[PDB]
Amino acid sequence: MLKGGVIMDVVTPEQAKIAEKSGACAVMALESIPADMRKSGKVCRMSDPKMIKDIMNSVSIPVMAKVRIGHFVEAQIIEALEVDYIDESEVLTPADWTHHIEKDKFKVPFVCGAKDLGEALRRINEGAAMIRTKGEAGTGDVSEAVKHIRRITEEIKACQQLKSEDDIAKVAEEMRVPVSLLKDVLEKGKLPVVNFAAGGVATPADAALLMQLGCDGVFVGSGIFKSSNPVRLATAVVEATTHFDNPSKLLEVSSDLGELM
Amino acid sequence: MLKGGVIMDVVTPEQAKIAEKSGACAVMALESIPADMRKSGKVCRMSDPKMIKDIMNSVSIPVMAKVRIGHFVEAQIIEALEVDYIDESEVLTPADWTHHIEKDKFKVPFVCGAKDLGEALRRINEGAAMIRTKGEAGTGDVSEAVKHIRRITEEIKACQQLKSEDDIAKVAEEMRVPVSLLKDVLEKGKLPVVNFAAGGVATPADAALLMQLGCDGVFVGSGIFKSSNPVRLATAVVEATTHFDNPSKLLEVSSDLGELM
Amino acid sequence: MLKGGVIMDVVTPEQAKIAEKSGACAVMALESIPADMRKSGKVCRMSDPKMIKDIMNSVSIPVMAKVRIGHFVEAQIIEALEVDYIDESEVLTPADWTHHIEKDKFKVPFVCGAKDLGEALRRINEGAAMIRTKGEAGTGDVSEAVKHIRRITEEIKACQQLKSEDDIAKVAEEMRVPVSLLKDVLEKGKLPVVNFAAGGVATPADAALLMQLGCDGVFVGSGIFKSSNPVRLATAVVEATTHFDNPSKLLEVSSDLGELM
Amino acid sequence: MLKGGVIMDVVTPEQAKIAEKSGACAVMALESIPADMRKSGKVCRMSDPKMIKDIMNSVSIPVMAKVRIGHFVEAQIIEALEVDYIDESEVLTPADWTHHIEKDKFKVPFVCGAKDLGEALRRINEGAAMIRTKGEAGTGDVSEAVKHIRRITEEIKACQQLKSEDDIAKVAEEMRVPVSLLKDVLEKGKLPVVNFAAGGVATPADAALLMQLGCDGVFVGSGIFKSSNPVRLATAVVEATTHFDNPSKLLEVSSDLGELM
Amino acid sequence: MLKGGVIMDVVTPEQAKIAEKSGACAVMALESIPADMRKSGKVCRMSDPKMIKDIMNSVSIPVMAKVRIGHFVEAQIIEALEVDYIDESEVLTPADWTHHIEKDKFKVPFVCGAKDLGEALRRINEGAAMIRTKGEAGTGDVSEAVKHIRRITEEIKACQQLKSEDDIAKVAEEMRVPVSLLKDVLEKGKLPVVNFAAGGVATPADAALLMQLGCDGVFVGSGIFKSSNPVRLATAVVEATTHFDNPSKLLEVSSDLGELM
Amino acid sequence: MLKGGVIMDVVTPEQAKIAEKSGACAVMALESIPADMRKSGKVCRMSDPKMIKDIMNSVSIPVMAKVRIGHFVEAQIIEALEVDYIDESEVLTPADWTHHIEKDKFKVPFVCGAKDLGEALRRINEGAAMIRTKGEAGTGDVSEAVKHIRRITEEIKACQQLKSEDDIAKVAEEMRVPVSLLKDVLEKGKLPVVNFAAGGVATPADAALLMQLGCDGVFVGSGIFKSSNPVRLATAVVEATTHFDNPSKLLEVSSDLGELM
Ligand SMILES: Cc1ncc(COP(=O)(O)O)c(C=O)c1O
Ligand SMILES: Cc1ncc(COP(=O)(O)O)c(C=O)c1O
Ligand SMILES: Cc1ncc(COP(=O)(O)O)c(C=O)c1O
Ligand SMILES: Cc1ncc(COP(=O)(O)O)c(C=O)c1O
Ligand SMILES: Cc1ncc(COP(=O)(O)O)c(C=O)c1O
Ligand SMILES: Cc1ncc(COP(=O)(O)O)c(C=O)c1O
Repeated sequence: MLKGGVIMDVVTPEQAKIAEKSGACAVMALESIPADMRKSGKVCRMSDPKMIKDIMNSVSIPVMAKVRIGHFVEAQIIEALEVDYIDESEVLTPADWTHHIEKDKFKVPFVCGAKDLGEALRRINEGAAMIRTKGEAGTGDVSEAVKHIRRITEEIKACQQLKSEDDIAKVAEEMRVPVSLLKDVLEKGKLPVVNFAAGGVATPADAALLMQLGCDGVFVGSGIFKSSNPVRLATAVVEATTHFDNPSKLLEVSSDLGELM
Repeated sequence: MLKGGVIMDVVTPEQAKIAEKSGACAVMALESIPADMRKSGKVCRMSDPKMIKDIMNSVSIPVMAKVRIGHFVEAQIIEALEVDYIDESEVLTPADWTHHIEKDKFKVPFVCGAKDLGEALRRINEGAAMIRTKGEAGTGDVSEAVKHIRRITEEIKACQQLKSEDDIAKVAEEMRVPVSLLKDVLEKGKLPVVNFAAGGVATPADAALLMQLGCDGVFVGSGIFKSSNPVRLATAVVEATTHFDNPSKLLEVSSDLGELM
Repeated sequence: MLKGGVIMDVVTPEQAKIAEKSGACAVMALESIPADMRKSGKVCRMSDPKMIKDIMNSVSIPVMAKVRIGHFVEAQIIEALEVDYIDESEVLTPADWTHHIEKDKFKVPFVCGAKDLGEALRRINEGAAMIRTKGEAGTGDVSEAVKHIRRITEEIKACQQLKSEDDIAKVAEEMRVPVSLLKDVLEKGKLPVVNFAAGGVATPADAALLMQLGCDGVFVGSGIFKSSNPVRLATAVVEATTHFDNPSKLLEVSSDLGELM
Repeated sequence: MLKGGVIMDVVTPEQAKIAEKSGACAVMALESIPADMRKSGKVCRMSDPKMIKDIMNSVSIPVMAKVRIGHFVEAQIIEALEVDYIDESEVLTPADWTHHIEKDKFKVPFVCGAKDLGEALRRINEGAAMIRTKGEAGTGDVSEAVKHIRRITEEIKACQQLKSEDDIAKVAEEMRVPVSLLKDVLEKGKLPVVNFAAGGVATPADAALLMQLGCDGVFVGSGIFKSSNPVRLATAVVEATTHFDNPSKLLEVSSDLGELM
Repeated sequence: MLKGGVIMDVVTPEQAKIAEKSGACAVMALESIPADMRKSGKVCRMSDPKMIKDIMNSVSIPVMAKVRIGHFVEAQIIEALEVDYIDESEVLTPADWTHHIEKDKFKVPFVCGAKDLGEALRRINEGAAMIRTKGEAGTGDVSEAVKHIRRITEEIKACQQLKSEDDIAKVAEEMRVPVSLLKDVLEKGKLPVVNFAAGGVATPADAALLMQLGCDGVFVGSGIFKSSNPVRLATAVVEATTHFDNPSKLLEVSSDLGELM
Repeated sequence: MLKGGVIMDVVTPEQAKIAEKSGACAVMALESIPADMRKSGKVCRMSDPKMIKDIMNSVSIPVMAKVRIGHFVEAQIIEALEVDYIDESEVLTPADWTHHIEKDKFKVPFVCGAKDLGEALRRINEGAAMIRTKGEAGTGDVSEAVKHIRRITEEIKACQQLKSEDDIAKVAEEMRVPVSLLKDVLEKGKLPVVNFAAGGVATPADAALLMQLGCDGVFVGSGIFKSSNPVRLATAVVEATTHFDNPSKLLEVSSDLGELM
C-alpha cells in the first residue's frame, strides 16, 4: 500500500504539493523540524492540528503526523483529526520514558522506530502496524539506518540458529514479547509488518541502498526542502526508491542534483 | 474541592483575574518565576505577603502560596495571612535539607511534591493534605510528571504483590512511615489524599494525559502567560482538564493555540 | 545580655547608627564585606583599628570585631583597642589551619563558629564565651545555619542515648575535649554557652526560624544595607527576633519589605 | 600499471589537467575536500557524477572516485559511470560500520585502505584490487602512513616466524580470512596486490620515503593545490616518486619548493 | 646579627633606601617580582648583577640576592659579586628538581626555605646558614608560613618523644640526614641555625605573630611597596618585629595603615 | 672539533653571520622556529634546502640541519646538500614513532637527543656521532636539560654498582643495546661520544652550569635573537661556555645583558 514508496516530511501545504507531484506515496505533516528544535534544546510535541489539517486539505495522498513516545492523548487527538497514520516518534521529546502507547487500542495504524529485533517485536506487540529504522534524524548520515536494518536482519538469522525451543522462549522472555511472535518471525525469516528506512536518507543512492538492504520503503526528512532544487531532489529520491536495483537509472537520477544538505 | 481543577501560577493581580475568568479552580501567588530565578542562581523564598495579599484581593477563588522546604516560619506567616493552601515547594530554595515542615501542627492545608511512593507517604505522614508530582518546573517537558505518577502507581501495585505483612512492615520501615499508612494505601490501591499533576504541563494534551494517568487535577506554571495568547491557552487547559477523556473536545481546544513556550 | 538580640555587621559609623536606632543589641565592625573579598580571592584580615574605633565612637551599644582563625596577635591588638567581643571568624582568611586562638588567655570574650557538637565543644574548651553557627556568609541562604543548629541538637540527643560512661569518654576523646565538658552538655541537654544563628539570615522569617529552632540570638550581615530600605529591614529583623513566636507580628513586619538581596 | 605512479586528488577539470601535465599516473575526482568537510562535521558522500564526468572528459589518464565504506549503491553508480577505479574511502563518512562493499561482485577494480595485516587481508578477501595505507588525510603528517606500512611489514615477518600451520590457521581465523590467503602472503613475504602510500604525503621527500619503505606508488591530496606553486610541487612529487632512490635528484626537486601546507 | 630583624625585597635603589630608613636589617635585591612573573608563566632567574650592584651601592646594610634552586653557577656569580647572603629560592624557577646547591662549598652564607623538619635538616646538611619558612610568596596570606613554623616545631617535639636511638636513626635515614644532626636538634629542642618567617607576611600583626610563634626574624616582599604608604608600612612592620610581644605598641603601629595589598 | 663550543640556531644568513662573529663553533640552519610552529599545531619538517644553502654560503663554520625523527629521506637529501651535521630532532614533528634513522648507513655525522642512558645508548647504537640532552625547546627553562644530564650520569653510576655481568647483560637487553656498548660505558664511566647541552639554555650562567655538569658543549636556540641585544648575548654565551669555571669572567659577561626571553 505504502510499500515501495517514499514518505516525505513537509512543514507547509506548498511543500506537501511538491511531495505529491514528485510521486511521494504519503506525506508526514510537522510544524517544525524537530532536528533544529532538538539542537535548540526546545521541547518538540505534536504539531498544531490546524496545521496538520491544512496539509490534509492540500493533497490527496495519505497524511501522517507524529506524537511523542508514550503520549496517548496526543494520539487520541490526531486520531480524532482523521490523519491516516500516526508516527510514535523518538524525534519528538518523549512523554513517557517507560511505556509506549498501547497502539492496539486505536483504530488508526501506527508506525514505530526500532534499532534491533527486540525493539521491533515489542513495538509490534504493542500494536505497531509498521516499523521503521530509527536512523539519525536531521544528520543526512545514512549509517545509523543501515546499522539498524543490518542488526534486525542479523538477529533474526542468529535466532534461526537456535535449535531449541526453550532457548527461543528464553530469548522472547528477555525481549519481553510472546514466544509466538518471536517464533513467527523465525519461521518467516522476516518481521510480520513492513519495515521502512528512516533517518539520514539524504541522496537517491541512500534510498536505493536501504531498499537493496531489504527495506520496504523510505522516509525522507526536511533536508529535501533545504536543497537548492527540492522538486528535482524529491523526484530523484522517488525514482531511486522505485528503480532501486537499476544502476543506469540510479546514475541518471543522481546526476547534476545540485547542492544538498 | 479542587478535584478536577486547574491551579494556575500568577505573578500579578491581572494575571490572577485572567486565571479566574478562564475557569481556574485556584491561583498560586508568586512574585517571581522560580524557574528564571533558579537559572540565575538566585535564592528563591516565600513571596512578599503584600504581593500575595494584592492577589487575594483580586479574585474570589482560593489562593495558594509557596514556602521553602522546611521553612515553618514562612509557613506561619503565610498562615497568618490567611491564604487557602500552602505549597511546601522544591521549586524554591530549600531551607532545611533534612526536615520538612511539621504540617499537621498547622490549620491551613499543605500541598507537597513527591517523586515516588515513599516520598508521598512521608509527606502525608508529616501532615500534607494534598500531593502533587514534582515534575520539572519551567521546562515545559511533561515526562518528569508522567514518570512520577507512573512510579507511585507502580510501587503501589508492587507492594500489593507482597503477601508477608512482615515484608510490608519492612517496606514501611524503609520508607520511614507507620505501617498502618502503608497498609491503608495497599488496601485502597491509592493514596489517602488527592494527587495533582505538576511541573512541565505545557499543553491541553499534557493536562488531559495526566488526568487519564489518574491525577486528580493539574498545576500549570507561568508558561501560560508567556504564550502569545494567555486567555486562550488558559481556557484550553481548563477545558482539557475537565473533558480529559473526550477526544473531539480535546481536538477542538488544541487547535490553533498559537505560539507556546 | 546579648541574649535575644540581633548583632549587625556595619562598615561605616552611619551604618552603626542605623543598627543602633533599629534596636540592634550590638554591632560587628568590619572595613570590608568578606563575602565580596572572598569572591575576589583577596585575603581578608582584621580591620584597621582606626575604622573600628570610629564605629565604637559612634554608638553606645557593644562593638565586636573579627580576627582570622588562629591569629592571636590580631586578637591581642583588638583587645588592646577595647572592643567588647572578638569574633574568631572563618569568614576571614584563616591564619592557622591547625590551631585556633587560646581564647582563655584573653580577658575580652570571644565568639566562635561551629558546624557540629565536636566543633562547638572544642571552641568552648579553648575558651569561647559564645558559639554561633557557621552558616554560609554572604549567600542569603539560611539552610546552612539551619543545618548546623539541627546537627548540634541531634548529636546532643544521640549522645544522651549512650549509657556507657566509657562510650561517652570515647566520644569525648574522638572530639578531643575533656569528658566533663561532654558530660555537662549531656546532662543539661544544651551547650554551656549561648548559641547564636549566623550566616545566611536574610529575612525576618529566617531570623524567627532560627530562634524557634533554639538559637539565643542572631547575627545578620551586610545584606541588610544592600536592601532598598535598610532601616525598615533592620527594624523588621529585630522585631522578628524579639517576637519570634508571634505569627501575626511576624506577618506584619514581613509585609512590604521591598527589594532584598 | 599504476605501479610507481602518483595519483592526485583534483576538485576541478583544470586541476586534473595540471595533474596530467605534471606526470600523475591517475587522478582522483572529488567535488569537495573531505578533510575540510570532516572538520566541519559535514557528511561527505560520493561526488556528483556530473563533476566526475567533467574531470573524465578533461584528461586521458585513468580517473578514480571515492564511495563511502559499505555504500555499494554509490559504487554501482560510479561503476555505471565508467570510472577506472573506485576508492572505498574512510575519508568519506562511512555508510556501513559493519560491512564493507562486496567488491568481487563488481567489474571495476577497487582500492581500499588498511592499517595492518588483518585489515589488508580482509579487504583483499572482499575483492580489493589494490591496498593503500590509511595515513591521516588532510594533516600533511606522514607518520600515520609510515606507521601502517611498517606495521603490515612487521606483522608479515612475525607470522613468518610461526611454524605451526595450526598457529597460522588460528591467526587467519582471528583475522577472519581464508588460511590460504594468509599462507600465500607468508610464503611470498608480501601482499598479493600493490600497496600504495596514502594520507599525509606532503613533500617530495615524504613520497620517496614511502617508496623506500616498500610502497608501490603514492596518493597525494589537495594540499598540492593549496601550495604557492602547484605545478612545481606536483612535478616534484612525481619526480621523487620515480627517482625515489636517487638522493641528488631528490635534493634537486626539493629545493626552492615555496610555501607548502 | 640579622636576628630580630626585617629583610625587605627591593626592586630599585630608591626602594632600598626606604627599606634602610625604615630600619630594615637587610635588603633582598631582585629585578622583578617573581610573584607577578610566576603568574605570567615566565621563567624567573638570578637578577642582572648590575641591578644587584646598584642596590649594594645605595645602602650600607647587608644585601641578599636570590638564585634558582640547584643553580650553583648563578650562586658562583652572585658570590663573585660579593653580596652578603644568597637565598636559594623556590620563588624563582628551579634549575635542578633533584639537587640543591652544595652550599658548604661556598664562602658566602645561604638562606634556604623549608616546609618541615626533614627539609630544614637536609638544607642545613647541604650547608644552609639560615632557614626560612616557604610560606606562599606574593599572596599576602600568612597561613602557609604559620603552617611551616608550626610543623617544624611539632615534628621536633614528636621526635623528642621517641625514646629509642634506633628509632631516631631510622627517622634520620628517612630524612636523608646524619643522625648526629637530628640528635643535636632533639637535645637542643631547636634548629642549629636561625629560622626566619617568609612568604605572605602582609601586616605588622602578621610579623609579630610569626615572632611569637618562635621565628628569629621576618622577610617581607614587594607588597610593602604596593601599599598606599610604603614608608609607613615598612616602619610599622619593623616596629612590630622589634616589639613583637607589646600589644599596645602593636596597636599603635597597626592603626591607620592605609590601603594594603 | 666542536667540543667546548656553542652551536646557534639561525633562521637567516644575517643571523648566521652574527653567530659566526660571536664565536659560535657552528650554526644550526632552520627556516622556522619549531617552538612557535609547535605552539601553532603546525607540522614542522626539514627546512627548504635552498634556505639551508643560503646559510651555508654565508659563513665558514660548520652548518647543521634538522630532520624529523625516522625521516631517512629528509636525511638523504640534507646529506646530498653537504651540510656538516644532521640533527635528528624531536623538536620537529616525528615521521616515524617507532624507528629512528639508521644513521650508520650515512656518511654525514648525526646528533641525537636523549633523556636517559637507555636512550643515549640506543641512539649511539643506531649510529649517532653525538648526543645532546632533549631539554625543553623554546621555554628558556634550563631544568629539563639539567635533569637529563643528571639522569644519564646517575644511571651510569648505578650500573657501575652492579657486579653481576649477567645483571649488566639484563640491563642491556632491557635497553635494547649490545652488552659490549653498555660495558664500555661502565668501564670508561662516560658515553663513547660527546654529550652536548640543548633545550632551554637562556643565559650565560645556564651555559656554564651545563658545562660544569659535564656537558661537552651547548646548543642555544632562537631566544638569542629575540633578546634586545643579540650580538651581546651571543658573545656572552660563547664566553661563558669557554670560561665555564671562571666566576669573575662569568660575572663580567652576565652583567648588563639587557632584556631576555
Ligand atoms: C528513542 C527511544 N528508543 C527506545 C525507547 C524504549 O524502547 P524499549 O522499551 O524497547 O527499550 C525509548 C524510551 O526509553 C526511546 O526514547
Ligand atoms: C526536591 C526535594 N525532594 C525531596 C526532598 C526530601 O525528600 P525525602 O525526605 O523523602 O527524602 C528534598 C529535600 O530534603 C528536596 O529538596
Ligand atoms: C572554618 C574552620 N572550622 C573548623 C576548623 C577547625 O575546627 P576543628 O579543628 O575543630 O575541626 C577549621 C579548620 O582548619 C576551620 O578553618
Ligand atoms: C576506517 C575503517 N577501517 C576499518 C574498518 C573495518 O575494518 P575491519 O572491519 O577490517 O576492522 C572500519 C570500521 O568500521 C572503518 O570504518
Ligand atoms: C619548592 C621546592 N621545595 C623543596 C624541593 C626539594 O626539597 P627536598 O629535596 O628536601 O624534598 C624542591 C625541589 O624539588 C622545590 O622546588
Ligand atoms: C621525543 C622523543 N623521544 C624518544 C623517542 C623514541 O626514543 P626510544 O626509541 O629510545 O624510546 C621518540 C619517538 O619515537 C620521541 O618523539
